[PDB]
Amino acid sequence: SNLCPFGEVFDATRFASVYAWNRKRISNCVADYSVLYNSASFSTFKCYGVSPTKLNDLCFTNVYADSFVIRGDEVRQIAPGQTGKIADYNYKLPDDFTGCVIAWNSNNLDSKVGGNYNYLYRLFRKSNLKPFERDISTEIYQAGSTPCNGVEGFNCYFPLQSYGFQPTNGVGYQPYRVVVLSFELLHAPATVCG
Amino acid sequence: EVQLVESGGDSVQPGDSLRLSCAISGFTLDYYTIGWFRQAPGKEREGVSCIGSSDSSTSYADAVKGRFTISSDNAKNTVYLQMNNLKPEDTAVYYCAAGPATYYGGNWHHTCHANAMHYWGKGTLVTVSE
Amino acid sequence: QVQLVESGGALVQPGGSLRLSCVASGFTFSSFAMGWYRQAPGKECEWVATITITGGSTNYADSVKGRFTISRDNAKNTVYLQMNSLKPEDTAVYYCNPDPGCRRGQGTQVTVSS
Repeated sequence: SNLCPFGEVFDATRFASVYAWNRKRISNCVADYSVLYNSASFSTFKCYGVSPTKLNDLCFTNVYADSFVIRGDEVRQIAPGQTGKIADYNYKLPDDFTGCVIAWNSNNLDSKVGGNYNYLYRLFRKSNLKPFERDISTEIYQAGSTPCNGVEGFNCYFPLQSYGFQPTNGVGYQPYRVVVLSFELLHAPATVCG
Repeated sequence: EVQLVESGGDSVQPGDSLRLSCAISGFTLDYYTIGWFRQAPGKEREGVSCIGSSDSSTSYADAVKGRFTISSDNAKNTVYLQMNNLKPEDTAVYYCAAGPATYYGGNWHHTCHANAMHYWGKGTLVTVSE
Repeated sequence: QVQLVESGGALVQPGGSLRLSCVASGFTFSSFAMGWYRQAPGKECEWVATITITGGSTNYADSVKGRFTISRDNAKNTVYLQMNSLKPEDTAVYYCNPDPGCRRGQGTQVTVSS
């Protein structure tokens, strides 16, 4: 019936580290969004700017899906007008965000015993990110007056940090997989669509 | 489930020497970074020294190079910090912290900042006077 | 900003029932999916129950499956947790949150003791 490839985003074997978050465009497919907001397998499911029960009745130009992995705490920050390490240095939604933030516990996949170190987040940066900007830089962060010259040291940090997920932690420290649906409404009179 | 206890802090005089101890109790982390940080009254909690599980390499702040030394007995699961030629400006609360190491492009990174620690001890006073 | 006020918790005897509640403010409730979590002294925060935006589907934790029920009233910005056949192991501070974690709101204390 030409259904949208939602499974490809949600059920991928591996997700991207939040500093290098992955982005997929959905197009040329009929999408039933209810099969997402009626699933209780998503522990958190947040919508801004739009009414979820009216998503199948709206007209979009663009539809983006950003996937990545963070920890339970930081899901707070995937929202308009939030602060903190993730919202400031990794992934920021603008205040006029119109879309939805879906996140679910991925303890049994992304947390191994002794730590899973493949998931990194950016821990130092000289300035905050603009909304929907991603940085994948590896430049050394100068925290002191002594210049760095690209050499890591006590005052010159590597800018990224592993999570080191372990399944025994509490839920706030446990890995959560996140998908952000971003929408682009069609400009039209209301007799046409909205 | 994971605890860090500091010992050895007291009140000494300039030039004296102290040894601080940290008792490891519960580490499952395969690759980690252990460190001593210090907090002055009112100022910010800054880093003193660190040792990373990979390479077992030692890192020291500028203010303490040659005077201080960090070491570990992984057998006994303890981490020691020797402080020689103590100065009045070394007076602070000393915390034992630890965290995961960072893994990028095959290499391991052991940055020694408080923002990169997930486990903290309670601390112990060191005071240098008279 | 955001406010999450939980309530309803008291001391019940084993086997008993309890209906916990919380009221949310600071965001369009009708449009968020809500979860319940619990934190026990000397233990870590764990997830208890999840309910969809519409309340149509519900997911539960294996330690409470069959004994607990999560519900939602959008007209009152309130979510409810009915707790049946209470074990002593359910004694903890209970929190409600659209995001993961405990301690966001003040929570409410539930003590199952005989």
